[PDB]
Amino acid sequence: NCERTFIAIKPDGVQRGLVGEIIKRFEQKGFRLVGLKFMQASEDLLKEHYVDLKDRPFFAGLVKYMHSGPVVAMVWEGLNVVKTGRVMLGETNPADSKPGTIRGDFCIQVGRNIIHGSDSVESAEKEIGLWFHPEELVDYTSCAQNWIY
Amino acid sequence: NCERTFIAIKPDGVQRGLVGEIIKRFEQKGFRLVGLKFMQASEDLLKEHYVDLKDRPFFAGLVKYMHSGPVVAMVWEGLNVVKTGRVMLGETNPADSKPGTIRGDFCIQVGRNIIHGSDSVESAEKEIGLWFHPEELVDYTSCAQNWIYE
Amino acid sequence: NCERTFIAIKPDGVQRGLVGEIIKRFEQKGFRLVGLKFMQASEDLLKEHYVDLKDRPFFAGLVKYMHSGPVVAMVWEGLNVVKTGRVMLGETNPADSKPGTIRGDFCIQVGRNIIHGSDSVESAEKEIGLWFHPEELVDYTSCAQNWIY
Amino acid sequence: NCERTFIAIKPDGVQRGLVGEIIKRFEQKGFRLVGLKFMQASEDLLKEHYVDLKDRPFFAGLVKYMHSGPVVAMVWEGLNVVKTGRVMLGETNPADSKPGTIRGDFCIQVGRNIIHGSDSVESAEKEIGLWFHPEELVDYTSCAQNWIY
Amino acid sequence: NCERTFIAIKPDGVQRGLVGEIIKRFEQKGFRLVGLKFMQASEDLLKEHYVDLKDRPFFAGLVKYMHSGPVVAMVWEGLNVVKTGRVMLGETNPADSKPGTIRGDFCIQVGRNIIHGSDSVESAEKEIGLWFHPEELVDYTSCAQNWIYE
Amino acid sequence: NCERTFIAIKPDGVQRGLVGEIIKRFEQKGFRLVGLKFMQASEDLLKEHYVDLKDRPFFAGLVKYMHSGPVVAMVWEGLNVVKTGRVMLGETNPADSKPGTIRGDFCIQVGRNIIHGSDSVESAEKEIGLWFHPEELVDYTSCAQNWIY
Ligand SMILES: *S(=O)(=O)Oc1ccc(-c2c(-c3cccc(OC)c3)ncn2CC#C)cc1
Ligand SMILES: *S(=O)(=O)Oc1ccc(-c2c(-c3cccc(OC)c3)ncn2CC#C)cc1
Ligand SMILES: *S(=O)(=O)Oc1ccc(-c2c(-c3cccc(OC)c3)ncn2CC#C)cc1
Ligand SMILES: *S(=O)(=O)Oc1ccc(-c2c(-c3cccc(OC)c3)ncn2CC#C)cc1
Ligand SMILES: *S(=O)(=O)Oc1ccc(-c2c(-c3cccc(OC)c3)ncn2CC#C)cc1
Ligand SMILES: *S(=O)(=O)Oc1ccc(-c2c(-c3cccc(OC)c3)ncn2CC#C)cc1
Repeated sequence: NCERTFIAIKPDGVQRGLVGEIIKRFEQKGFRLVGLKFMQASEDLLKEHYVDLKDRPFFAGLVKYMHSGPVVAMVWEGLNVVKTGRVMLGETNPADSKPGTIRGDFCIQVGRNIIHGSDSVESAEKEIGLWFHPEELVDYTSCAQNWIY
Repeated sequence: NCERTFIAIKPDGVQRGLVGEIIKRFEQKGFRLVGLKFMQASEDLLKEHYVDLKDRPFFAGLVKYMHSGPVVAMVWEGLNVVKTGRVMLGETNPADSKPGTIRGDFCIQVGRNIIHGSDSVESAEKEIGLWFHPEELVDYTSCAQNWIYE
Repeated sequence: NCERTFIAIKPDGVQRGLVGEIIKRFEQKGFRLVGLKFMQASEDLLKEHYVDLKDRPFFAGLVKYMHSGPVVAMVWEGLNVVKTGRVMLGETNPADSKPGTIRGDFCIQVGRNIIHGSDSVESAEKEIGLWFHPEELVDYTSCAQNWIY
Repeated sequence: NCERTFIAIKPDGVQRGLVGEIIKRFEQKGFRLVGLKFMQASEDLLKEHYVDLKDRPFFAGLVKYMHSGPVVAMVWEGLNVVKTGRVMLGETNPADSKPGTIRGDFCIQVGRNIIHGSDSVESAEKEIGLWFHPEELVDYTSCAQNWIY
Repeated sequence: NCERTFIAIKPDGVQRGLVGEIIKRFEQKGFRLVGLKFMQASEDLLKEHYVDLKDRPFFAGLVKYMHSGPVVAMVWEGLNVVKTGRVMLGETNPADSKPGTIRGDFCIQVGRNIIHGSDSVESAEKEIGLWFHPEELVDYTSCAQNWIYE
Repeated sequence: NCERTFIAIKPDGVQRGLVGEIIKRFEQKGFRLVGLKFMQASEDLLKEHYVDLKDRPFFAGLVKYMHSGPVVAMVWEGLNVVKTGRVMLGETNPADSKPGTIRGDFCIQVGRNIIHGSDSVESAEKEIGLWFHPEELVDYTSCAQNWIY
């Protein structure tokens, strides 16, 4: 219920003008915006973030693509926000993503797939700690909370 | 082909500002608005409406939640409007609801799931009769009818 | 602040599928929905409602047009809802209506201008009393009230 | 990656005002508009286009429906545009079509299902050649190409 | 009600993905789509089209910009479609264009102002004749005509 | 045309779910997102920011309202972004704001007017320096730059 997930709008997402469109979907869904910042990620940050993919054939090109422009880093709160957030994003490969999902509606190739979401609560807490100082995560009550829960 | 279903935007749906957004989806889909009204439902109306759920652990809290604010009661007409309407709403639990559906796009918890739709033609006719007098259901021809149905 | 206006989506507005679109604009603006109903208006109701236009050349045709299909009658509440509501509708003649307004965005000819709004607080209270029984007007507090006022 | 599909907005789609709405979905997805034209299709064109359905009970009525008003014929380019285009359209019967898809969002009956897409690369090249002269298909580079691929 | 205007989405408009968005505004307004085509315009066509601006300092660069990519050429029909179309586009300089208008919502600099509309009925008929063969302009009745015009 | 302006989404704007909607308008207009962050502003920051309004009757209540929840602070770049940004916001009092503008579309009372924009280039550079460290302002080229200018 106070669960948190880390959502990152990739450089292609920013370049193609989907920041507002993506944020809008999390807002209208009911989730609470906890953190938000706009930054060019360093390669050391990206390598730690994508560490499970370290020895994959695409990993070099992934780190380059993600360093190439700025990203919108975000933190969203709510019941099953990690799982439901992943569903809203759609499948990691946009080829598999359904219409209605962010990737399904807005992108084509896996190498340029506009958005990242945390795969689990464990990954979420690691990625949140990695991308944000705790001082940057804002605590407040949504005025619509009693109508969402 | 002029089958009818009952749709009710719950109090959280009204409070969160989704009335127009929800109605828009039925309009752009092609279905015809037959009835529409804004009312605070009494507990006797809600208890009859949700009578199949009478002896469920949540039933007391459901009736309270639904009494707490006003609802937009509606009646929509068209081919398989009951079944297709249910699909557009998405799964009753928003956790299962797909993006693209009303619940999937706009709500999180099952207890605050913004909208009701009739589960069958049998339930639809019972719920329509329950929520509307027959005088309130307007009959007219959509100007786009020949481009929606053959 | 507890001021009310009467808004009515004309038959062409209902026929062309603008009910949700119109309602959405009042919702997102911040105004509170007080009353809403869907009815075929009788000629005696329409003649009383448009009584100031009784002896105009179009009046007969206006009353027929408004009787021809159903209308969505509404009541909205908020600070200067009558004046601001009129602004959102745009000029009565759509030829004069600005893009951004309901008539400006959605209709062309004055004879088929999709929506009515009350011109003043006086007209509003007369039109509300005329179209609604007092039992049909619902009283409640918006959860966003402290962020609107 | 330079694959093309043929997309036709049927007469009901044009009549109901979905041309912009449909085109918008292909644009925001990332696909490149290659060809676009507005024409009343002849019965010989329609009979050749729907030749695989020649001896079906609905075929006469299909050809009539498609001749009844104008259509927006289109050609779109991109990676798996034929397959993904089909997915975006949704199932041919709107009864089966999912919310989020064009047919799922915008139509009800199979006989009036607003849009056609090519079922395969083979059908696409036949349908493109059938509906367009090669001079009408415009070649250019999307400014967002490096962020789509 | 049978008046026609020539609307054209410039190359920047096509490149930035506003074709559907622009067309949508004319559709939802009530105007009838009469002609539509996607073409790279030749310099002789553009020079004839912008002939009143022939001896302006920007004219060379205008013709180049308009030749650089494809355009969506269109023809729309309805009551005061030329005047109202111009209003919907907004002021030619986007700096002056109001929010709600196409240029006001979607572009910044006058040199890249995404759309053209005919300034008058006279210009409209010249521009329509210039950009379209008469066989390409489709005639039909909108199913919503009786709800748009009396 | 490398002007920057400071735009801030007030607490009511965040609470009512307009962050994506507001950002979308700047994106689709053509302006480049330079900085973005989500923070609860301190009273010393707000008092310095609204220093020209220091001795106004509402100033105490303004500072309280702006401290009450978090804000989305932003920096946008482009030709006349300060002036055009102000136009897109609409008049400071929503009563005067036109439909089509952010305040005109989304809010009612001056005390809860959802968004701030810089009034001039001078104020913009002061407000940017005040709300952002220079390290937080990201520099990059829009892929659509040659089609915007
Ligand atoms: S995002 O969080 O989805 O980031 C991301 C991770 C992994 C992939 C990927 C790729 C791939 C292919 C071509 C080029 C790439 O980067 C330039 C990446 N292939 C498979 N996966 C999914 C996995 C695991 C893309 C994006
Ligand atoms: S709506 O028409 O879906 O109304 C509604 C009916 C049933 C449920 C429900 C619940 C549930 C859980 C927690 C709290 C509740 O109300 C306060 C209700 N659990 C399962 N269902 C679906 C069934 C059967 C919610 C809403
Ligand atoms: S609604 O409130 O817009 O109702 C309404 C009132 C008055 C007019 C109108 C007409 C006119 C012209 C042609 C046909 C008509 O009805 C069939 C009406 N001419 C001027 N006005 C504006 C005024 C006062 C239309 C609609
Ligand atoms: S479009 O490409 O969707 O065109 C189209 C092709 C086939 C069908 C169709 C029909 C059907 C039913 C009733 C009336 C019709 O036309 C007037 C067509 N039944 C099945 N299919 C799909 C197949 C195979 C509809 C539209
Ligand atoms: S379109 O119809 O908007 O075509 C068009 C005509 C005139 C202008 C224009 C310019 C200008 C400035 C810099 C560069 C240009 O083209 C590359 C054009 N300056 C004033 N106007 C408006 C007039 C008259 C732009 C576009
Ligand atoms: S923002 O930049 O829009 O901040 C802002 C500044 C000033 C006003 C304002 C007020 C006013 C009235 C009642 C309550 C207030 O704050 C709680 C503020 N009265 C006039 N202005 C216009 C100016 C400047 C509102 C918002």
